[PDB]
Amino acid sequence: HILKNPLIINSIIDKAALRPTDVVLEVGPGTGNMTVKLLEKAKKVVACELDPRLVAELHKRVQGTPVASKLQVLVGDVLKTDLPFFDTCVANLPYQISSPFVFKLLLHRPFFRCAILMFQREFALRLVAKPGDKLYCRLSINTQLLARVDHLMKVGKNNFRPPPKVESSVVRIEPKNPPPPINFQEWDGLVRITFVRKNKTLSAAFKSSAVQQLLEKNYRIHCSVHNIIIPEDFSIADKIQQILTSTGFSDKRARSMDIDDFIRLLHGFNAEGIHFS
Amino acid sequence: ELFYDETEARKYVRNSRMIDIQTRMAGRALELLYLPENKPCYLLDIGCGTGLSGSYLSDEGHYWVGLDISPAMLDEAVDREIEGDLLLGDMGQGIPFKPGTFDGCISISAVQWLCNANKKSENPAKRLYCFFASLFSVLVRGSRAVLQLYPENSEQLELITTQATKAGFSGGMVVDYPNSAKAKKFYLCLFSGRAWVLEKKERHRRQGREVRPDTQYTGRKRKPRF
Amino acid sequence: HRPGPLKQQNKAHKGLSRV
Amino acid sequence: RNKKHQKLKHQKEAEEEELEIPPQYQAGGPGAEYKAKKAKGDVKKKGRPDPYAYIPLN
RNA sequence: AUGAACGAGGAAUUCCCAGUAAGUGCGGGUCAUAAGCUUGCGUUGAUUAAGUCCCUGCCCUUUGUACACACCGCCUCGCU
RNA sequence: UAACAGGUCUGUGAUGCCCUGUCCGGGGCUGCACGCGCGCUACACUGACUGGCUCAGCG
RNA sequence: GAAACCAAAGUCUUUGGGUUCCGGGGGGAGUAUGGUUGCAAAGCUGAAACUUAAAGGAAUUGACGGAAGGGCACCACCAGG
Repeated sequence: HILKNPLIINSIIDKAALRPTDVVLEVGPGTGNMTVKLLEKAKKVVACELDPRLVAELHKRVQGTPVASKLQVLVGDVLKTDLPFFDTCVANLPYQISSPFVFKLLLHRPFFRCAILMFQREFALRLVAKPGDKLYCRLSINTQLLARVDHLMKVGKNNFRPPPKVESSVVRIEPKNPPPPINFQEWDGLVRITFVRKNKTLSAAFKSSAVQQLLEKNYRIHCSVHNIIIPEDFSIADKIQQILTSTGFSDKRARSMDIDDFIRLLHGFNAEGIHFS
Repeated sequence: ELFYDETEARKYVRNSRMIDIQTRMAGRALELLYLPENKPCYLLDIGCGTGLSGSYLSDEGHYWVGLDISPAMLDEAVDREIEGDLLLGDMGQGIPFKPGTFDGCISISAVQWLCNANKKSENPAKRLYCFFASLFSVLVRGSRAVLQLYPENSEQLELITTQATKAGFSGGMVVDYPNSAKAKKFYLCLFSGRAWVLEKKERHRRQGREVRPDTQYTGRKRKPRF
Repeated sequence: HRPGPLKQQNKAHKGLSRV
Repeated sequence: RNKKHQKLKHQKEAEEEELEIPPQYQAGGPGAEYKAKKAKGDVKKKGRPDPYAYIPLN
């Protein structure tokens, strides 16, 4: 899909809040409209493109311009490569790589100022989902934890070529700097356990044998480190059940929990020596 | 290659009309790729032969390398004292140059040759695809290639265009004097990127019933209606 | 053009107070 | 007789290109204003450049 | 009196299965004089094959299933 | 008797239509940069020169 | 019976054996709202404003660039001269 409308591109550039000294990381450069516009509007434009022929097209289009030296092209898959420093990110992203890449943008260091993202309507609405919405998912709670998100403007697909399947949308994202003091591996593991079945209660979510296996591993690690003598008649599931009733989340379901409830649950589980890693 | 022995090379240098016309499509081909003026570029000459197109390229200040398979073409090109360099080889096996090498490519009457299977090991489509992929390899990114031909039918055209669009080249072809016969040339230019009542009266006609004659006043507003 | 009988087309399933 | 031959071979080339197009989309991704009505030939036009015809590749 | 090119000829294809191709000469028509076209004639006399629809051209049978047309989906932005 | 899709012949319709060259002298009848096709000659040693010998047919 | 077809989908303008549920052009829309059941997922009930000239069922059909099966031909091919 190649974005061809100039005025929607201008709206993205304007509401991205560019500066003349900013470094811009661009994903999905397309045919070279917004690339050369960023080159006119930024100090350095880092365009990431896997296909070498698209790189050749972009390099030909920026050739002969005074802004040719300000463009740096990263050839390769953006998911595996190490992203350099940038002040502002802009991206025309495919659906298939949409979700982990955002997490990469959540885990990129050092912190940037802003990122403007093109998404599908399904992904964009799941991204900004409030608790109680049917589109609430792990992406919603994780991105509302680590960052602040705003759904900006609903984009028609006649601006692209070829026009995609579902409608298009624009998302403005910025990480919270400093981030909240929550271990993101721990948070993501706990949320991964709780969203195995989202309409099922946390008690029955923690009755699962795989959950018992992983928590047995982590509790054995904790007892090995801190020299805690495990009783023979110990039941990890009984422990989890009585802590979950001690917290008040036994009868609550995972689709109706906000960030604060998961924070309380993780605080209780970590205070009881249960870790998810 | 065995056409161009000493005899046919001596014929080729001794042909006023052929030299004049090769100069003409050499000039048109050099005009057709938009290389910048006052910038001496680096070009690949394909079907150089005696180097007539190469001589035209050297006349305009550009530097070029010729590629051919006939020894007598390259021998007579040396005998004509050309300025560029020559290489003895076939495009179908691949052009042996690094990526990012040639600022432009000019092929003169050398691309209709690979469209037929002459040996049992040979294959026209795969040889043409290898030729186009090697062109896409050795050309610098953002360059242009002009390829001159006289297609005898559209089978050669469809094979050449499929193998060109399958190797990553973008562009098209332009025909000089398409309606003419003596001046018609093919240049494949590639680069690395009231009606209602009328219908109702017809409906009543197909239903076979009597209808009024169809005249000027068929659909016409009589007067304003209040 | 009108497709023939050999062309596979499946039949659709139809499913204040007065004061 | 030869005029019809020219017309049919031009039509054959055009239809062969138009049938080349769909597999080119699947497996992968003309001088009408320059006609001379009085006789066969090619007459210059003032608004447009020297006669040509561009059919882009897909 | 002189011995130019001509060193077996790169990519359209022409004709052909027995006294045939090819080599080789000889007649008729056109003709106050050409030798160059077409018709035949005789002499020496070969290679491959008794096959095919791969291409071309022609004649059949079926079909409007395949592609295309058609179905449906997807189908420009920016202030007051 | 008959028949003229072969026709012929200075006759009849103010019959329908379209308009209001000979002899004489000389030159030229592919003159040639060429693309488009048929032919002849050879591109040598299974050959060229010279001399001798010995076989036809349609007309 | 509109026809596909039905021994019932018959005994029906020559219109009445008994009785139950249920439709009233296409959408809006199984939506909003209220009630009610459910641990939850959801289930049952269920509009209007407005908008439109159609929506839908059954069957018979010429031509149609083409497509496939065969056959023939040294003015087509294989091997050759």
